[PDB]
Amino acid sequence: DRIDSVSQLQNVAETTKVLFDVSKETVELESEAFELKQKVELAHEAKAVLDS
Amino acid sequence: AKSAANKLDWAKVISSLRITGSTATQLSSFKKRNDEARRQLLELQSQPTEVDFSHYRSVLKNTSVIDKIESYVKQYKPVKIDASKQLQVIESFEKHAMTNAKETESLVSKELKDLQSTLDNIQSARPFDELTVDDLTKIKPEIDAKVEEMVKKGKWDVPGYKDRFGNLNVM
Amino acid sequence: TQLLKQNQYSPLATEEQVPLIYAGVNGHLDGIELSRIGEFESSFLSYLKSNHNELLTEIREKGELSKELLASLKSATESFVAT
Repeated sequence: DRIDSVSQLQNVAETTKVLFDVSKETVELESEAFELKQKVELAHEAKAVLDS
Repeated sequence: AKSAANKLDWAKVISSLRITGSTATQLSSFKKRNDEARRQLLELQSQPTEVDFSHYRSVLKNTSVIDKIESYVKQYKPVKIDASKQLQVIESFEKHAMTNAKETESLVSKELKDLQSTLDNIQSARPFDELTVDDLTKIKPEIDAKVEEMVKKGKWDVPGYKDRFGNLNVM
Repeated sequence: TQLLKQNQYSPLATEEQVPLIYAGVNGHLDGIELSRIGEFESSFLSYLKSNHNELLTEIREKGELSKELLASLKSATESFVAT
């Protein structure tokens, strides 16, 4: 039974490193379009005033 | 990229069968889907952030503000830079990640062969008919140790026998 | 009948009609209780628009399901069923 328990995570821990790696960027890489959000909302009011 | 980002997320859900009750890894995956889903919608609804001086300005014959507004867009055309500030703490999460994963991987790699040798040990070392109880004394002094204080403390009666072997009472 | 429900002002497209009703033949009774089959269909659509855009495309330009395309669609449906 302990053969299976050890073999459950024989391949997991090293494959979780790239998992832990990429998950960090994919979470904390949302700032570039956050600034684009600032200019996208800047565009809407620019359209809004001229439409007004 | 987008399909590649969550492609390895389908790896952790398979990794999640052995690890049940993940407090924040799924939340972090949820967070990395929550913001990412906000990304595609943001860029698809993103018009070219400009006022059409050709059409959208010439529709107004009383312009008087569009050039100011067009300049106002251009003066703030460099809205704000990205924030790639995380270059010392983000890897500090990773440096713990290298430390514990290799600690785990070194142990499991050692134990899988060590426990496999135990299986090879037991299959060809089974003296179920020729083992010595004195050899059991040798293999564990606890077997030797547990018998002396048994008599001194007064636990003369020993249960746990009739369950396996009958008492073998004569008729 | 709970699956065919839709909301106004939300038109849909054939390339994502096909997966939802195809799931209605190979695994629909295992849906996660009736009040939560709607986000089941939405999450199925998400799981096919992400990481599975090839299926949606192939079925949207050619307009039909080839044998290998049927196999891939069945595989995706059962994969999200196990999910």
